[PDB]
Amino acid sequence: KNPQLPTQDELKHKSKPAQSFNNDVNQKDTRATSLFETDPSISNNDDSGQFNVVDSKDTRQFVKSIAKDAHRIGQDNDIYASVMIAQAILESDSGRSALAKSPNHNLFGIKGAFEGNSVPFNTLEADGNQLYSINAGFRKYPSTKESLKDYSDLIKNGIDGNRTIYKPTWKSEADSYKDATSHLSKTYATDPNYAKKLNSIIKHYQLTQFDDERMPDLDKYERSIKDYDDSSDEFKPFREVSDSMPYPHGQCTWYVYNRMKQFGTSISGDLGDAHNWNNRAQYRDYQVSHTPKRHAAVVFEAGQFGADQHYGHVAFVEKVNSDGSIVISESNVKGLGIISHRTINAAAAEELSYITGK
Ligand code: NA
Ligand code: NA
Repeated sequence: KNPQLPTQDELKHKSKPAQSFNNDVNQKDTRATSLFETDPSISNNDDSGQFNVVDSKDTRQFVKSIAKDAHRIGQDNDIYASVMIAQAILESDSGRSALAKSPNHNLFGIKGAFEGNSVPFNTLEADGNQLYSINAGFRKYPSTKESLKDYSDLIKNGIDGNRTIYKPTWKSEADSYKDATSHLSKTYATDPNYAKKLNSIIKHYQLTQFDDERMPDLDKYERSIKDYDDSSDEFKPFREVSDSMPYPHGQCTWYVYNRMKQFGTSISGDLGDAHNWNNRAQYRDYQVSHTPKRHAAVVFEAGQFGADQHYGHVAFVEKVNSDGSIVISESNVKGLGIISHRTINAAAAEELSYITGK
């Protein structure tokens, strides 16, 4: 009966992830968690692939806001500060989630209540590649001080009927941080890529530098972060541009809105679920046609070519090939919080709708 996972009552009322906000589903009850892209490096084998974090200045500053407290908490309570900081980054989307800022202050996505205080949120889950959402109560803290403390208490004390559920993440039980992240794989979240995501965060943000006895100087922290080789990629790397949130974080709709902004073009926040984008955009004075076009939003009608039967799908056109096929980028089709890409053949591409942003 692990409280961090979906309960029987939560699963009966499960929903498909919302792609748009309305009067019922809003920003105050929708989480934000870190997004990841597939590592462009050719892996040694079919199972050794990694994920790349979406690099960000918010993440760097979020690390500095808690690296000191995570370091001290780590040494005292036998916890990898790196794992703790990575989980904070992942679960709160580098501090940007409504669950992580005032007045909730829950940085680790811990469910339940704290000192009798709680806050309901829609939270994304996965059964392999089958994505769903559940509405659950999350611990509401007076500040981030009690959140960091409560995380350490969870790892050390565990749960009812399994007090040592997180004992294998303890520094004395796990030879390295990778042993610890692999045990969080099925005890903390349903996301089947949880460990690989944490490892990606730890590596890129050099979080092991906070695992040792003496903590380093935070003024030289940004100097240690090494960039990914992005010089031989075909397209501009993804980056979260805006602060505003017109669509639920990470969904296909949100991804296209943000990706379009990187190229200085916008699309409104009132287009609703993906399949309604083409007809609504057309009404709202956007150029919309069946001709494939570079950097346009590409819409799939409900149920079209495997797209979601109710919501359809929306993606961003990275390239229009000379043979008429298109290269698109999108989110949450390959897995939870995963940005992926593919090629749509010419005959299929000519049947989709392309929205030129303003
Ligand atoms: Na439509
Ligand atoms: Na499809």
